[PDB]
Amino acid sequence: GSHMEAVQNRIVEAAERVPGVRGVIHLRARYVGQDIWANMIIGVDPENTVEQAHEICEAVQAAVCGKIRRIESLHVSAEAREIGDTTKPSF
Amino acid sequence: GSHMEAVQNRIVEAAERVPGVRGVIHLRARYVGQDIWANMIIGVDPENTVEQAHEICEAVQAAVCGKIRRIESLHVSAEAREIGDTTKPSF
Ligand SMILES: [Zn+2]
Ligand SMILES: [Zn+2]
Ligand SMILES: [Zn+2]
Ligand SMILES: [Zn+2]
Ligand SMILES: [Zn+2]
Ligand SMILES: [Zn+2]
Repeated sequence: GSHMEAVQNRIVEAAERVPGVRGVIHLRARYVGQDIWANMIIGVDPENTVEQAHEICEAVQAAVCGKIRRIESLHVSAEAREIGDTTKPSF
Repeated sequence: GSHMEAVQNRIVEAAERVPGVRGVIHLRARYVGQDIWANMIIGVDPENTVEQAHEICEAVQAAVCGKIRRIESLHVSAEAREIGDTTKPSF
């Protein structure tokens, strides 16, 4: 599984590099031909408004799509995550 | 496709019956044996905090799981949706 491991590692690394991201909670990706399609959920400050959270999703989209050009489609959305959360999964 | 059509119709109807839901934006469901597994994204007020949005996700979970007992697992999260949004899909 190294091909998709390396892709998912790079997606997570790029998304955690965006300020406002509190970990990656869910991520699934797949190849379609040579291209990649992915769905991701990031953790964010629960006190952010949803509008504010979205601006983090858009930053993550930009960062990830920009660092990994084989990604043809990427959907990013958010869930709440408190600091020191052990209630949700993460990478 | 009537079996899954009827299930998805019932999921959407039950979720839109929850105050705070601004449409169902994304929904995918499948059978695993006789049981159903689903992933849904609801629209919410962009001005809600993420914490507040989550309380809507938990209400939708409760409503949907309660009305459709063949659903064994259901993940609900949110995205922003302004009133009169034509920028995101919906059911
Ligand atoms: Zn978003
Ligand atoms: Zn956007
Ligand atoms: Zn979406
Ligand atoms: Zn939620
Ligand atoms: Zn919850
Ligand atoms: Zn989740």
